[PDB]
Amino acid sequence: DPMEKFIKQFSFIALENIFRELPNKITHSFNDINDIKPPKLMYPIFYGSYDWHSSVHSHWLLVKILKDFSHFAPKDEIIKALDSQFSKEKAEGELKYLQNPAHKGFERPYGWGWFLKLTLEINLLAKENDKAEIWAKNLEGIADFFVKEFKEFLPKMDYPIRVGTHFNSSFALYFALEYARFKKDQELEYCIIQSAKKWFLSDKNMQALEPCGDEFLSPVLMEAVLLSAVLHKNDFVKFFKAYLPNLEAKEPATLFTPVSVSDRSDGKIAHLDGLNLSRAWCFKILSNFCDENLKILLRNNATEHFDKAIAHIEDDYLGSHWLGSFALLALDVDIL
Amino acid sequence: DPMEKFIKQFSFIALENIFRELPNKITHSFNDINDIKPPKLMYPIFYGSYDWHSSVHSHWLLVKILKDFSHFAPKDEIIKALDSQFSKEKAEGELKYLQNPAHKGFERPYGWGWFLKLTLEINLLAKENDKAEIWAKNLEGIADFFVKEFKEFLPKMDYPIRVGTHFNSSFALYFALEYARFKKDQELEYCIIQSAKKWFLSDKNMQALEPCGDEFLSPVLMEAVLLSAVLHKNDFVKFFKAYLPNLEAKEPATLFTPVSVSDRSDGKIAHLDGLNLSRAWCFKILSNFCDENLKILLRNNATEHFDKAIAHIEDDYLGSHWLGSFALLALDVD
Repeated sequence: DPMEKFIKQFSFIALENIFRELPNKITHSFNDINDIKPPKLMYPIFYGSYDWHSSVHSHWLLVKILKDFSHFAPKDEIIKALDSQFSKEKAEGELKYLQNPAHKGFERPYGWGWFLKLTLEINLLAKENDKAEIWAKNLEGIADFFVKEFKEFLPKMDYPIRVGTHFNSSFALYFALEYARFKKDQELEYCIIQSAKKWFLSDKNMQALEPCGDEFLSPVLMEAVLLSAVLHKNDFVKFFKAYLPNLEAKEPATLFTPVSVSDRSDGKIAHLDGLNLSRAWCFKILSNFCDENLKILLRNNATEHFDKAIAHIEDDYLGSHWLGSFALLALDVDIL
Repeated sequence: DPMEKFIKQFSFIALENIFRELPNKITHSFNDINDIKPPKLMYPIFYGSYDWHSSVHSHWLLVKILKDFSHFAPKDEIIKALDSQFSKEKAEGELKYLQNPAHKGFERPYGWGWFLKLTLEINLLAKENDKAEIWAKNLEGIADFFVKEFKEFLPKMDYPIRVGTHFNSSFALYFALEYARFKKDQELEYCIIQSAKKWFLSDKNMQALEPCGDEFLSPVLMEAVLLSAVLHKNDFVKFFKAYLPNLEAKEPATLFTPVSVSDRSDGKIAHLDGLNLSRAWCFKILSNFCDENLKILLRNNATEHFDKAIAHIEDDYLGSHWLGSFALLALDVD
């Protein structure tokens, strides 16, 4: 019921996003001078919502709403919109961009993880709805591509990427692990788990020099959330106690202080609204592995962070083209 | 003579870079569907060298070589190349892109700092050579733009950016500080110093979770180098002792282990060659503020890092379009 206002708002934002062409930002590599075209031509599906990765998870937001909150949503409009987007022809256009060797490394790893999350959501919806089964088949090729790219790249990673931006390794791998397990892709699952262990198992008593001025993710929290899915419960509970040993004393203080957002009209600083949302998302996930006191403390901390940001997700397009997805992630965490 | 092979190599690479159109990578925002053009049209000067910021510091590399290593370099060819590049018409084209409100935030802050480093270098060369004074005049408007952008943005930064990629705050501000001081821009100098103090002065006993897979800069070392120019010597020496208090025991071990580069054909992993080069650069600078033992230790460590990377700067364009600048930076530290 509190979700009703949210679902309506998230529906409006995401439906506007996926078709809104301008303004836009491309991060595009090429070895042919003719390979410089409008996003609508380069990305037949994901040309809107300011950039490719934001468009992908704007689509995820609509699929998640359709699966679990359809009674609060303009379901028929959403279905019409996703039908015209997820055609075979448009999906082949995206895959043709992805498979071009001149575009190697495109959207790694944020777009990769988010697309696997979108594919996961469509496949879960397809158990419940016949229209989603066509979408899942039409987007299968792109998801297989990213699965292959993860398998090729992860063995090359001697080091992780820790920064709380879209390059964050833990965020992408968290979604990729959920997808791997749903598909029963044992090789992808093992690759993620071993990579996570290699990078992170010796981490303890984290300093947490965060936030940095352009982050929408917490390095220490996103890492912990990935390890909460990689490790077994009791090992993670043990690891987490050594990871951030003074949480019950609200230390480090930065994790219990919602971040300041000095200028929402600057694209980089506007990420800090997302950080307050994603902190709440991560704090809620981690709360399920804590003792009674720390569990309530982290959930109260999450609410404080969520409340600092939720009212600003529609202040301008630099925020509205993506914040709704993280607001839903934070709201959707099953608390136990 | 030890510099001769290096300078020739850096000259060949940079001269190739500034004119080489393809391959290329644009990070481009727009609010008009027609504002999507080839780099040669969007960036009349800095269209080559894979991307805008790498082209800028490839130009710096050529100006630095012309100023201080001209007897080892193809001096006349470099002068001819920079003459056709640094025209008023082409410079106005770059500024027109920069001033377009649809391009707000472009190249912040890596391109900003490198362009000020390039302008500084040209202004120093202009004291020795008359053609460089025309270049300095032609690029002055762009330099004033980035100075103004720094002054507008720095007060909005409640937090720094620490990551060892081109978003690193300390790297850009280090060069911007050198420019501010040469130009005697007291306001820009004050802005940089106040921000650095605000973000970093309470940092101590750093954990140094480095490297990360795509970094060409060390977060802990680049911050320290910035503070070495922001703080007074004796304050910095005290600050540095608390910042990384176990350096004389070679701790944290990561800083005394040159990083591994698993795949030089991947654009992100290839940054790790630059990390070994930039670590050497930072270690050499910081060694001037240490006691005898730590000073020698950091210089030996610097040499080891440099030697691990120097042979790979021409392995492929993913490296050669930028690595030469960091190799010269490391070689150039007095």
